[PDB]
Amino acid sequence: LLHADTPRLVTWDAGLCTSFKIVPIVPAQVPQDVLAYTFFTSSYAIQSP
Amino acid sequence: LLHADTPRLVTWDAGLCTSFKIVPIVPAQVPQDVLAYTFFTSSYAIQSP
Repeated sequence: LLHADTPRLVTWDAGLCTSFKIVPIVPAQVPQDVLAYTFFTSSYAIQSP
Repeated sequence: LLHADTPRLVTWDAGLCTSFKIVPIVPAQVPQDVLAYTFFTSSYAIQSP
């Protein structure tokens, strides 16, 4: 009655506003017997979305 | 004049009467990423012609 815990209302987030993430289940088929590895972006260390 | 070496006329061959042979230049593509190895005869130790 004299002093109730006061709720924490204001909170900040500097990161991304998302709750879903895309994850890999089965790895890529590289290297393979048909498409030469020099084709895939991943072979050049290119960072993908 | 008195005794000349006599030629060796009669000779026998019990093997195959052929002078040409088929040879491998570049090995087979087995195993591979498409045809499962269980397809090729060579995977069952079958002797081929």
